[PDB]
Amino acid sequence: AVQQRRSSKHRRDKRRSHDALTAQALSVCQKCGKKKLFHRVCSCGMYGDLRVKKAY
Amino acid sequence: MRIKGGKQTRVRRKKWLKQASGSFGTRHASYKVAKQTVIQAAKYAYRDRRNKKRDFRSLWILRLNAALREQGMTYSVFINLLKKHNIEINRKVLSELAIKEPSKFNLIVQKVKSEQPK
Amino acid sequence: SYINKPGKTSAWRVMTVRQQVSAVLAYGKIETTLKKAKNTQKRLDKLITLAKVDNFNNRRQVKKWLLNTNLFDVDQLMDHLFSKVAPKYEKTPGGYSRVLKLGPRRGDATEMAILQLTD
Amino acid sequence: MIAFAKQFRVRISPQKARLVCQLIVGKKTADAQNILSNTPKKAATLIAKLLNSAIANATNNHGMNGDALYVFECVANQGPSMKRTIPRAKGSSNMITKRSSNLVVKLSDNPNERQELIKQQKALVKKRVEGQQKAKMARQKA
RNA sequence: UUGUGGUAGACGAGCGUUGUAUUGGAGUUGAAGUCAAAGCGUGAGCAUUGGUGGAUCCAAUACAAGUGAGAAUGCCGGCAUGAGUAACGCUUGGGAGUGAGAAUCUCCCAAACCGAUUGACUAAGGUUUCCUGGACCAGGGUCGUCCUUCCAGGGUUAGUC
RNA sequence: UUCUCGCAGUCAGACAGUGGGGGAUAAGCUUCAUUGUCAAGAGGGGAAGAGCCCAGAUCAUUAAAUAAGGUCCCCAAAAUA
RNA sequence: AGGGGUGAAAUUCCAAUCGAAAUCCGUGAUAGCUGGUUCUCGUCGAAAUAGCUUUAAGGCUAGCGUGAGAUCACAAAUAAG
RNA sequence: GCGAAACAGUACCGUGAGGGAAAGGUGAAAAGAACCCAGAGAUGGGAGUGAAAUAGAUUCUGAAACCAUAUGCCUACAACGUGUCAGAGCACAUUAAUGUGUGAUGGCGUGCGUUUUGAAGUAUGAGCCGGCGAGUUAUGAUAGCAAGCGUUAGUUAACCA
RNA sequence: AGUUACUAAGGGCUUAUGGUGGAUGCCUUGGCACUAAUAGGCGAUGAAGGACGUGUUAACCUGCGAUAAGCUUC
Ligand SMILES: [Mg+2]
Ligand SMILES: [Mg+2]
Ligand SMILES: [Mg+2]
Ligand SMILES: [Mg+2]
Ligand SMILES: [Mg+2]
Ligand SMILES: [Mg+2]
Ligand SMILES: [Mg+2]
Ligand SMILES: [Mg+2]
Ligand SMILES: [Mg+2]
Ligand SMILES: [Mg+2]
Ligand SMILES: [Mg+2]
Ligand SMILES: [Mg+2]
Ligand SMILES: [Mg+2]
Ligand SMILES: [Mg+2]
Ligand SMILES: [Mg+2]
Ligand SMILES: [Mg+2]
Ligand SMILES: [Mg+2]
Ligand SMILES: [Mg+2]
Ligand SMILES: [Mg+2]
Ligand SMILES: [Mg+2]
Ligand SMILES: [Mg+2]
Ligand SMILES: [Mg+2]
Ligand SMILES: [Mg+2]
Ligand SMILES: [Mg+2]
Ligand SMILES: [Mg+2]
Ligand SMILES: [Mg+2]
Ligand SMILES: [Mg+2]
Ligand SMILES: [Mg+2]
Ligand SMILES: [Mg+2]
Ligand SMILES: [Mg+2]
Ligand SMILES: [Mg+2]
Ligand SMILES: [Mg+2]
Ligand SMILES: [Mg+2]
Ligand SMILES: [Mg+2]
Ligand SMILES: [Mg+2]
Ligand SMILES: [Mg+2]
Ligand SMILES: [Mg+2]
Ligand SMILES: [Mg+2]
Ligand SMILES: [Mg+2]
Ligand SMILES: [Mg+2]
Ligand SMILES: [Mg+2]
Ligand SMILES: [Mg+2]
Ligand SMILES: [Mg+2]
Ligand SMILES: [Mg+2]
Ligand SMILES: [Mg+2]
Ligand SMILES: [Mg+2]
Ligand SMILES: [Mg+2]
Ligand SMILES: [Mg+2]
Ligand SMILES: [Mg+2]
Ligand SMILES: [Mg+2]
Ligand SMILES: [Mg+2]
Ligand SMILES: [Mg+2]
Ligand SMILES: [Mg+2]
Ligand SMILES: [Mg+2]
Ligand SMILES: [Mg+2]
Ligand SMILES: [Mg+2]
Ligand SMILES: [Mg+2]
Ligand SMILES: [Mg+2]
Ligand SMILES: [Mg+2]
Ligand SMILES: [Mg+2]
Ligand SMILES: [Mg+2]
Ligand SMILES: [Mg+2]
Ligand SMILES: [Mg+2]
Ligand SMILES: [Mg+2]
Ligand SMILES: [Mg+2]
Ligand SMILES: [Mg+2]
Ligand SMILES: [Mg+2]
Ligand SMILES: [Mg+2]
Ligand SMILES: [Zn+2]
Repeated sequence: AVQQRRSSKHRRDKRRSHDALTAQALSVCQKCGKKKLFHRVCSCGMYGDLRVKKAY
Repeated sequence: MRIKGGKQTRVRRKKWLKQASGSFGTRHASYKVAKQTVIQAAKYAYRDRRNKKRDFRSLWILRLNAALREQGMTYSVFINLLKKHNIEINRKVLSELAIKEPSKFNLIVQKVKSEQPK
Repeated sequence: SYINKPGKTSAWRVMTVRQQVSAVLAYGKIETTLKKAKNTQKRLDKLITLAKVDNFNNRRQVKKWLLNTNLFDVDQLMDHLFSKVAPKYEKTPGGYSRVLKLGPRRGDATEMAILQLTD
Repeated sequence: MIAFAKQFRVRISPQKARLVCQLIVGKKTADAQNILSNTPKKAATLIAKLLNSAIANATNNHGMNGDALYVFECVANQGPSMKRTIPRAKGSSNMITKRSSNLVVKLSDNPNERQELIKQQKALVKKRVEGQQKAKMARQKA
């Protein structure tokens, strides 16, 4: 099955109206200050007060 | 002598495009759809000039008919009285009087009501 | 559609768990996908609690899970588990391992996870 | 006062880049960098480089404060495409169009920067009308 | 005064493009082109101003035409729609390292398939695809620091095959 | 609308009324004669309709009188007996 | 080796093509058959009928259109007898 | 315009005979951007040369379709060939014109060519944009219009200068 | 109880700008058709057309032929 009529440039944007992106929640590390996405280990391997991995 | 087309097609095409300004999407972008819409719009404009002449008469008749029913007289008899009294006034100006000059419109109805025809 | 790939069979899943648990017992940290770490954690905890008595029956039970690694063999991993790792968790009521989430991979955007032995 | 940075023939498609560019328009400098550094998209480590270069040449070349910069407009214009032949079934063939995007990021220090652009457009229109009036005066003079 | 709907069709009057011949005129103080604007005509059409542009062009009277594009499942080039959709064409986990960036590159340990074969020697064909170092324009259906891709250098030794 | 000369296009028609043939006094059937419309003709009535009725659009006017048709509301316009 | 070959025979095969390969040439073959044919305004404006036709989707002549000229009444139309 | 303005009978297609493309323009002069900043680098932003760098090697001019950004207006009870005639409110000010941009709402409204008795067509042709694309030439005949020469008229063809 | 605005996920119109694209305009070491002359052939003393090789010079093109990007004479 294929479109018997061409879809205009307006129906295309109406369908894409729901294709927008969402900003992931971010927080501040408590030992170095750089922003990291929430509930994940920072770049220093320091999650909370626990040294997870060696520094980058 | 190889005559080459340029600025001839584009000018006459852009005229049609300019006329079809304010249309929905491709109806103002592409020359072909723009040309069809302008021709159709010209037909509509022609037909609605005639239809405007008739529709505004109908609206004046409606307003005049209403203005008379408040006083107990009907449109069908008001025009007859107007003719017998020789008074010649457009329904447009008569409706304009009944909306703008209630006292003078009431004066015309009073004379046509009872005064001797001619 | 035919000639499809074998797939994530049950045997493949058991072997995957075996390899990760052997490595996490050998080194002490594993950087894997989150959904694979959340499945290896169960087997890791089960192995550690069963290796708390150190009888020959428990060695036979563990040997059905351990695999050869670079830092230890299948026989020296046994000595490391029963003499170094497991005796440390002698009165801990479960939860010897922790899984924490790292960032998404550059080529997959899948959520990584580090599985470690919780001291 | 707009500072800007450009990148021609970026491998990312404009469709998949506008989705990321709309996440930073109107945002402050530090917050825009923070948002773009933790988004799992391919067109995030390329807009980040362009944004950083734009900040550098705004606070070094054009002499801007640096604590008032906001992303004025970040867009991904359509770039030149590349045509390849994908071999189909039963002897047929199709055309693969590798799409490229021309990325441009622009930041300003004044939060009323649109007004000046409208002002320049108005000035151009006024000069046209002024020329017409002077020509009319000359026509009547003769 | 009588008229002026109109297809096939007949007749008459004009517009526009390119060039040539005679006259005159404009142009780096900005020509053609090209875009925009709230102009002029009964119609083909014609001006004014401003931006861009950088060297030719305009008016009149005649003459000669490859002289007028909306349609030919018309030809060529570009760009949409379908749609970020179908598809990405039989093979896993981890440790260490390089690197600006690693599921994809190097090493190691396993793991899974082939094992009258995915093993080894050659004929035919292919014609440098072979080895080393470097690179990541393009190609690799993803990625790539890597490649049978690209660059530079090198490589094939017969009295008995 | 006769005569002479130049240039054509047309040779698939349709429906309505009237008089008939074929059909079954069936066909939005088929074949004729005649009056009209459409073809090549918009407008008003028929709710919507190529052919039925009123008529023939040079352009503009938010002027007036009318044809067929109609006057509770949609939708302009009526009352008496 | 092609108005030829081969065929334990099916119109099989003869470079993904075979009621007779592929390519170039005569060649811009022919087509009463489809499709297309490009600026404007003004005046006028049809026919889908008759005869002939190896003719019926075509053609010729007549009929109907248009341009020019002639015929003024004895020509042609509209009413009455 | 020769298929071929460039290294064209090339690239490429086919076993072969054979078939057969596209692609030109920086600036007067490379004076082709030293140097600084971000970046791994290409590159970009400054600086510099230049009359011009929005002439930067992507190199004369740069149209439309197409893709994005924004001032102003409208749009989430609404039956839509998307326009037309009326019409509030909103926002501006012009080729000064009973001005321009949008259009809450009311009346009316089934595209363009083709071929048909008859097409909104459940017949047909076009996805959109731009370029190209179809009544000619040579030799004769007839007719209309006009000019030259004329009542023993009129006019030359080949050829020669 | 009654009449009421702000919403714009998105879209529409006008105008302005940016990007892909190479239409239009100007030009050309290139083609086409001819005019006036010249000439109408080369080859066993090795032809036309090719292969290979030749640099102080990467490849390609052109020139040349072991006398090889040139040798002698006027
Ligand atoms: Mg849009
Ligand atoms: Mg969607
Ligand atoms: Mg054209
Ligand atoms: Mg099994
Ligand atoms: Mg194949
Ligand atoms: Mg496509
Ligand atoms: Mg007429
Ligand atoms: Mg001229
Ligand atoms: Mg100009
Ligand atoms: Mg032509
Ligand atoms: Mg397509
Ligand atoms: Mg798409
Ligand atoms: Mg779908
Ligand atoms: Mg799906
Ligand atoms: Mg899928
Ligand atoms: Mg595969
Ligand atoms: Mg796999
Ligand atoms: Mg096996
Ligand atoms: Mg083998
Ligand atoms: Mg090779
Ligand atoms: Mg190698
Ligand atoms: Mg290498
Ligand atoms: Mg790739
Ligand atoms: Mg030997
Ligand atoms: Mg008949
Ligand atoms: Mg008949
Ligand atoms: Mg009948
Ligand atoms: Mg009968
Ligand atoms: Mg009958
Ligand atoms: Mg019938
Ligand atoms: Mg017809
Ligand atoms: Mg009618
Ligand atoms: Mg009706
Ligand atoms: Mg008339
Ligand atoms: Mg009346
Ligand atoms: Mg009546
Ligand atoms: Mg009423
Ligand atoms: Mg024969
Ligand atoms: Mg048979
Ligand atoms: Mg075969
Ligand atoms: Mg032909
Ligand atoms: Mg024939
Ligand atoms: Mg007439
Ligand atoms: Mg008739
Ligand atoms: Mg008849
Ligand atoms: Mg026939
Ligand atoms: Mg005839
Ligand atoms: Mg070949
Ligand atoms: Mg620059
Ligand atoms: Mg370009
Ligand atoms: Mg340019
Ligand atoms: Mg609403
Ligand atoms: Mg409701
Ligand atoms: Mg309805
Ligand atoms: Mg409506
Ligand atoms: Mg409306
Ligand atoms: Mg409608
Ligand atoms: Mg036409
Ligand atoms: Mg038909
Ligand atoms: Mg039919
Ligand atoms: Mg329909
Ligand atoms: Mg059909
Ligand atoms: Mg047909
Ligand atoms: Mg179609
Ligand atoms: Mg076209
Ligand atoms: Mg003559
Ligand atoms: Mg939005
Ligand atoms: Mg919008
Ligand atoms: Zn940290």
